[PDB]
Amino acid sequence: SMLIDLITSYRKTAAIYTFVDAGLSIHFKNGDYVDINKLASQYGIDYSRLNRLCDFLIEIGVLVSSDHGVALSEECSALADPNSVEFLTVKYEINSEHWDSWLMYPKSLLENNGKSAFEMVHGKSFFEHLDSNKGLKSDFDALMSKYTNKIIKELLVIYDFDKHNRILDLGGGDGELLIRISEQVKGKDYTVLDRYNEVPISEGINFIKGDFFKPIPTGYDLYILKNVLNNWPDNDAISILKNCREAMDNNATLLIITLMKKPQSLVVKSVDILMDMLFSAKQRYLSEFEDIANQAGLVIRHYKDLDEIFSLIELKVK
Amino acid sequence: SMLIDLITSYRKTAAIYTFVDAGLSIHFKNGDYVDINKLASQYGIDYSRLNRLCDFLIEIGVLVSSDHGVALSEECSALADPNSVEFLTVKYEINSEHWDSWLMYPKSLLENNGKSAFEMVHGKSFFEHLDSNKGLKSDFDALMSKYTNKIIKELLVIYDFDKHNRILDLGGGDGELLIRISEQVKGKDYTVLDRYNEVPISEGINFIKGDFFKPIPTGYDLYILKNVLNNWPDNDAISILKNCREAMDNNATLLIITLMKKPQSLVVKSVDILMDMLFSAKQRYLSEFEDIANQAGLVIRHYKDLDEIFSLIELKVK
Ligand SMILES: Nc1ncnc2c1ncn2[C@@H]1O[C@H](CSCC[C@H](N)C(=O)O)[C@@H](O)[C@H]1O
Ligand SMILES: Nc1ncnc2c1ncn2[C@@H]1O[C@H](CSCC[C@H](N)C(=O)O)[C@@H](O)[C@H]1O
Repeated sequence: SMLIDLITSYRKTAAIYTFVDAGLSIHFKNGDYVDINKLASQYGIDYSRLNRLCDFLIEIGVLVSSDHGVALSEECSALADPNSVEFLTVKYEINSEHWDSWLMYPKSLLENNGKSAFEMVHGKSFFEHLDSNKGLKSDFDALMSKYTNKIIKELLVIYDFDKHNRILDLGGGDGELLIRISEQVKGKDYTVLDRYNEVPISEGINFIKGDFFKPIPTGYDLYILKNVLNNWPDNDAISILKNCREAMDNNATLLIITLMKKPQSLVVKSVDILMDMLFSAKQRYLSEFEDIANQAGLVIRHYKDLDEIFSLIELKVK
Repeated sequence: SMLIDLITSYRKTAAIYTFVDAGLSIHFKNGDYVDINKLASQYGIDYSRLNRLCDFLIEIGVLVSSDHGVALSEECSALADPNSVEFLTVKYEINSEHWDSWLMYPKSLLENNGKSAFEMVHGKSFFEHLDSNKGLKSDFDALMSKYTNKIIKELLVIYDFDKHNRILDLGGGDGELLIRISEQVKGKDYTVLDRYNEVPISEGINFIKGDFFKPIPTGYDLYILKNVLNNWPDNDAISILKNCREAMDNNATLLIITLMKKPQSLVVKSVDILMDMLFSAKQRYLSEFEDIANQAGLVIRHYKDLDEIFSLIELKVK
């Protein structure tokens, strides 16, 4: 009874989604028990329908039942606060943008053309779409901020940023990485390069409106590519790394912060197929990072894991 | 952890769907191993794109890896044969029809109107849409054939069908229920009533083009409603039962075979949400079946669970 459960497990995602999307989850903070009848009235939902949804959520262990009402389980508490990796994943991923594409994914395999499953559906690139769909961009940036904040602590321990002067984050969106590093390391020129509609404003953090497919600005002694190359096939990844080498002098260092694919890595493997669907891209093994680095004329000096799924790679021009 | 795994678990569904939809799963019969680079070459898929998909399928436990290729695990062997409950569930459920409806479900809750989440997406009713998409109706009927075959053995043991001469199955798709009884109980007039484009063909089985919302044909001593009523709200459900009672005489019997609304079953709980999403309908307690049957002018004589999920109801006229 494993296979049928794997196939129908999507309904649990969908049930969690409707509970978040209808704005009900916000009422379940501090494991507080809430009355289904009063919740139905607040949002003008048929109690009968809302009680049946809650019964399904009880069976999948999301909600717990009492004579006081229903509350979120200890394991599913994070549905309460909007700024959790769980809540923001529901907002970012559970929508037509991904689910229309997942349905088109089997066609993108059979029709081997330059179009990703997403491109076939939307008729644009994923990042071209985010320019239009503003709500999804803010959700994307919010989810990416959480994955940045898991890393800052071990990143600041493992790598020495204090030795550098000028730092450039290639594709750093809202400069969360650099904002968080600037918090624990002062006396540094922090700059973020990314394709912006409106350039983000800060103090101490510089924001360039550029493109890493065009020659990258010189002067920087530290370049960073955090969760970028996994959005680009080998030929496009090489293009980005070639421009990095050209922009780098002898002493300059390139930091790759990525989800490292390992023979045992479910979390990284599920995201691998997601990157294929969206960008026709992938997560890469250590050997695959060297392959694209060697073709760009860069050499791997250091590689170390930051946590269970994230890793760091130091590349220098040699 | 629980919550995030539940949210992202839909990617496992999508992975299995893609593996089936593209038509690869057929090459894994009798749990026999297979080369990826070979598979990729046959259908014209980029080795990388498919090998990465198969890498993820190994992690979730659907495939097993080895030096000489990949195979379907013992637990996921059912993906191989086309007529399996798991395969037919993938073909039927994992498509735009359900997935777009799931994404609309939280809108249908807030918009407290008669229109189901399906109607809000498709504009038509579920069965109105199936009369246009012939391929989905074939997949739907094929899946309902499997859920019939689970019940036959115990249904024949629990109900004596040899005491009946003329038998009408109201909404019996391809008459699997009557085909499977016609094998075990012989010399009977087996007629199946349902909305059809092309009338199904089977030895010793008649097939009427009919609507149970219109007057039902008299002169049958057994009428059957298997997995019909739970597709209809109370008012539509009572109309069907009213037509049944009016069609029945004093000696006639009505069988209802249905998923009873059980308090503890996760399988039954998820299907209830599915009935709301597709039909604006619900599963009913034994007391709620009495209510609608009472209003229709029918009495309950026999109720019995055929297994953990399905149950039978004998109704008579008075
Ligand atoms: N051609 C291009 N030039 C520059 N940045 C680009 C780009 N195409 C995509 N990007 C940016 O690449 C980023 C990928 S997501 C990574 C964001 C950030 N480094 C983090 O890890 O949190 C996005 O911010 C996107 O805007
Ligand atoms: N108005 C209507 N009149 C008659 N049959 C209808 C109908 N609307 C739907 N149906 C039929 O009702 C069935 C519900 S699904 C159940 C099929 C079958 N009893 C089984 O268990 O295998 C479908 O076959 C559908 O075609």
